[PDB]
Amino acid sequence: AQNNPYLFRSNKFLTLFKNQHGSLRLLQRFNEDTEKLENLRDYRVLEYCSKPNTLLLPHHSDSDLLVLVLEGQAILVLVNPDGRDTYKLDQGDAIKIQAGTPFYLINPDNNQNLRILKFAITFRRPGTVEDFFLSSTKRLPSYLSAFSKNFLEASYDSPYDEIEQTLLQEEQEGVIVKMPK
Amino acid sequence: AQNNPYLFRSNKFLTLFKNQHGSLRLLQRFNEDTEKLENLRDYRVLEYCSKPNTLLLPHHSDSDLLVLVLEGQAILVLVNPDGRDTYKLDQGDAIKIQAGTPFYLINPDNNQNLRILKFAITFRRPGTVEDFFLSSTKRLPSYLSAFSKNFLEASYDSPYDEIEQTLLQEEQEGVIVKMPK
Amino acid sequence: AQNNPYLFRSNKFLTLFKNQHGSLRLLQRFNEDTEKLENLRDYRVLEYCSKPNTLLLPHHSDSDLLVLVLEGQAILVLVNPDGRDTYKLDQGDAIKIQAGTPFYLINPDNNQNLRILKFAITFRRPGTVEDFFLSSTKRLPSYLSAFSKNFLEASYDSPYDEIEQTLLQEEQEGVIVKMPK
Amino acid sequence: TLSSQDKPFNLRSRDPIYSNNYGKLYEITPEKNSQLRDLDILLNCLQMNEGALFVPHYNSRATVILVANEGRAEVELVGLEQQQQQGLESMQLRRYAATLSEGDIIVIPSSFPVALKAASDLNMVGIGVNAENNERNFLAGHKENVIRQIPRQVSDLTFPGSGEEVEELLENQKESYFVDGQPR
Amino acid sequence: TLSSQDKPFNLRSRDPIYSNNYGKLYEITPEKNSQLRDLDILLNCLQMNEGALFVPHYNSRATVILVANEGRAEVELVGLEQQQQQGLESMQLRRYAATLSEGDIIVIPSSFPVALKAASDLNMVGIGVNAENNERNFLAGHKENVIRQIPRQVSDLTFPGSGEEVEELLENQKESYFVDGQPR
Amino acid sequence: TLSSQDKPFNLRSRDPIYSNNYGKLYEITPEKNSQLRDLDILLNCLQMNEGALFVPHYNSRATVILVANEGRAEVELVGLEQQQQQGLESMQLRRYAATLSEGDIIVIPSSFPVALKAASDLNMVGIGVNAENNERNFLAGHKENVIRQIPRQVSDLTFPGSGEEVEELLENQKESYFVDGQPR
Repeated sequence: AQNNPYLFRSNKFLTLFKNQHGSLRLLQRFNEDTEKLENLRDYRVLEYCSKPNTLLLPHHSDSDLLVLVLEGQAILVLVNPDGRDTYKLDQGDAIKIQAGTPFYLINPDNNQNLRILKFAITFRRPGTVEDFFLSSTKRLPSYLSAFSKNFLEASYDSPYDEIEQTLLQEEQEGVIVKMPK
Repeated sequence: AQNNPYLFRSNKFLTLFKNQHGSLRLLQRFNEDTEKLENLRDYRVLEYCSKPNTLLLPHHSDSDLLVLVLEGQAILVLVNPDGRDTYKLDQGDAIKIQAGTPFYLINPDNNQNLRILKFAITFRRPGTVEDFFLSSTKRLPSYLSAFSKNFLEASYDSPYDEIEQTLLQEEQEGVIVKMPK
Repeated sequence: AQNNPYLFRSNKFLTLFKNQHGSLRLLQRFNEDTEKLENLRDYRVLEYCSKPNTLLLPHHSDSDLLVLVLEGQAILVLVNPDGRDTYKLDQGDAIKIQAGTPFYLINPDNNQNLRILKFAITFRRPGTVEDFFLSSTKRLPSYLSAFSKNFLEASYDSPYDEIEQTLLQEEQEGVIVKMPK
Repeated sequence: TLSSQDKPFNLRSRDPIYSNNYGKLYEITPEKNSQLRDLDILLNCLQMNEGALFVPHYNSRATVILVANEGRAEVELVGLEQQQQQGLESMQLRRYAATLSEGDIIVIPSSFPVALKAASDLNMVGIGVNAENNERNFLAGHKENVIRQIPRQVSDLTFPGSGEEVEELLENQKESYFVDGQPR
Repeated sequence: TLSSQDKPFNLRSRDPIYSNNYGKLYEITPEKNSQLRDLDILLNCLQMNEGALFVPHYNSRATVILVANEGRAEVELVGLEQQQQQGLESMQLRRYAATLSEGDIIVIPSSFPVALKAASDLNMVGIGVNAENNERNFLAGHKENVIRQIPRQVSDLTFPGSGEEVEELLENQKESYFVDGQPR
Repeated sequence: TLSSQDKPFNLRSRDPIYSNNYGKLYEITPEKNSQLRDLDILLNCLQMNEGALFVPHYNSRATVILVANEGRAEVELVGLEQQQQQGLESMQLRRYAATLSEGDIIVIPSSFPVALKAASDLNMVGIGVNAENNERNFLAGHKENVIRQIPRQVSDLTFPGSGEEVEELLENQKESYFVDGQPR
């Protein structure tokens, strides 16, 4: 394609970061094809699915997120500098994740999966939604990997060699882990 | 034109409808030619006129409407979802007609016409207003009709060759008509 | 500049005024080269340097400015249609200067140079900060000069060439002056 | 599950604007919900019995992002978009119909009329931007049907057919929001 | 017009802000009106007699869409215009003017100084966007003449003239907002 | 400053949020400045001595404009920028780093981390936009460090290390925001 047949109808979600127990899709920019839904530029939809016993390693988004439970049952931990706050999503349960707060979403135990609806409200840039991960995995390495060894030596009070060890990684699996136990 | 060096001076509308009852005319994007008027993107000035004893058939509107009476007298009926709120509007008067509110302008008997300024506050396609007329015409048929048989069918729990005959018509004196008066 | 997309490092301005007494410098729009700064789109950043014992002729800004002293101390008089308001600022002081308010900055009795960081907050013309000075300059006449001879003379209640003596000079020093004695 | 939970602490879904033999429609609004205000968004659940069809209507100002969760949806969305085809007759009518399956997203613009037929045991979630003070006003049905408050001698001139005539074609639906989507 | 009746109903023109015998100006700011406030728009009713000169000046923040409702008008509007004249001295001073008549519009930008002449019995109507907290600053007349408010040495340092001699001219204007503009 | 304040009044730079022997940080927010409140701007005053390091962190919602007043600064933001990636790809990691000299500006967007090296004794002034509710997260040093709130279960699953092994890395740091980045 290229430029909306008018269309308000939309089935295509690009492949963010899938796996053998995961998924992560981000629906295209409403105003990519069409001139018509202009008021909807600064928003994006991310549909993310996962099997039982799996995690979604901490990362922050630079966007304000509104979360939604389409199918399944979940558990949302939200990490801030003085403690963590823990929630449960269950059917239809909805919650608003505040742009910039690192957070990890899990799906407990059973045999039914998890289906979440992520709705992004964008500030630093319209359309753009960048989720920032702490882990060096197959594809992307960890952001703590973009500073100079000197920064990491200075910052940490450990040796590049101590750092690089709990820095980067094989993350064979990647971003949608399996709930070890 | 469309390429217009420095002016904040305007004169040119667009006929939207003229019949010897009245006309509607809609001003041009304050920014179609200038670059200075950039903050004026979502407003449009509409000039509406009607000859004594007249009806501007019920239609809803896209945007928020600020209406003033620059000449005349009129009757504002504001069709609510479960009522009507009629209002006598002497000249000099103004009133904010919210969007997606079906309204109708009577021009009461007499001698002198009506002249209404229609400043629009557009949200949807910023700078693009739209009008939803319910009465079929030689221009645009009733919106109610772009639907489907099986839809109009229980939508009205009636039979097509009659709903049709209670929706699709001819209105020569289309948009602006003449009451029984 | 001209072209450098991907950059955050801004380190090159624009002189609007320069004289052996002071400087007035505006910086590149934050989205000049790059689309990556869409957000900072409404904000311009200025810089004002003045030698000791200088006056910054009255004038008003089309936009809101955030003003904050980097080196020195100063005198700021805000003309109101009521009277004037005068404030003395030292390192770190800051105040807000809404649009439309005419104002002047003095650098007092001392050998001390002046450094003022002027954050402008555009609204009328986006990314655009305009300046409206009352005095005549071999750099721009004073806006009071654009009016007709009649319009001028009527407002004033003084014959033309009586007016041409407020009206236009050879205001030696342009916009930065050498405050008196 | 979390006692000393609170603030942007979850939210779910209590009481429906519409409820009948044919469906349910739940709404959570900025007006009513702490973290919906500042987001300026309305949240909604569509539960529909196989065969029912959401009565033709429009929202005043919330654009609704129709996401299909379960089942097949049959959608008709009336429209005519851009202000560059003016002199009236230009921007004309265009029916946008389609069948939503699991996961498809359809977008319902601020003023446009829309009607939903339940193609098969349905559930639909609706996100809506611009919600404050927003209302639905039904073009069909029997409840909050506007054309039902357009007067006799208003109608009669507005519509082909009699005041009483029009006046009745609206009496024919003994129901309000969801009806029976059987065909013709 | 209705027993049971309390919404945001309609307003008009109540108590002038400027009246003298050359003219009148009525305002309705966001600050005192409800519907106007959620629009952040003000309205104006200019009533000017043939011979009037609605003195030069400017608004602090609202952008005024001026409409000519009754009679003819000659406006003068000044502007540093397009920074997109990243020059000064390469940044120019343009004067634009019009003898506008009925159904003719002039748009009056935020800090641009404007002055309007009253060629016949005149009626204008305005609308101000960004209407809030807007202050009108007069560049002439007695009351609210921003120029009167610059002290001596400065004013001295600012005009080709001298503090008093300039102070002199300042309070020469007999009157206040609208003035008799009979040629010379 | 003023016998006649009630408008803007003057704001200077009162108590520090982050203070110690390496540096200082003086932020004024909108939550505590009517003037800055109306406007949505936050200010700061970063103090530092040569060899001092301003640990890795990122603002939640504020886009900070860093102005170099007196001194030389090694910067380092780190990024993940574009969206016409889509299917993952393109979306690469950047290290943008520099030397700020007097009058050198640097922009520090909302969710990016950054760390500032103070090659000399250094003064900077920053202006954050969209400062409301700004939070500033740390990923290093004892305090405000978010990578340390995370619990072991997850930790050892996030990182190639082990809950404590990592745990040590995290305790390694005796200090808080400000440090000594002795060469190497």
